[PDB]
Amino acid sequence: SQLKLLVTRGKEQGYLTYAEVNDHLPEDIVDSDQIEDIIQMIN
Amino acid sequence: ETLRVDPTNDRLSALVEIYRMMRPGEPPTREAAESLFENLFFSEDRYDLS
Repeated sequence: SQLKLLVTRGKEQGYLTYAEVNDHLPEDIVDSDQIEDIIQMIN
Repeated sequence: ETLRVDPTNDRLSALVEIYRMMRPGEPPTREAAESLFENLFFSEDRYDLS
């Protein structure tokens, strides 16, 4: 739902700032590798 | 309205929220949260407006 909301909001916006991704990516994640893989897939 | 959306109520829970945002996932304490927050902007060796 959360990251799903992020994906759909991006796909309607056509873009995504780093801020919006940070707000929408989960909070359990601590490392930056999963975060950068999420950013790569989402791009 | 911000205080509506604001889930915390006091300095303890607010510091815990800040700690979770900065150093995520780690189990917070009162002491660790307070120390992180005070080392953010009000410890002279880690924040400098020149």
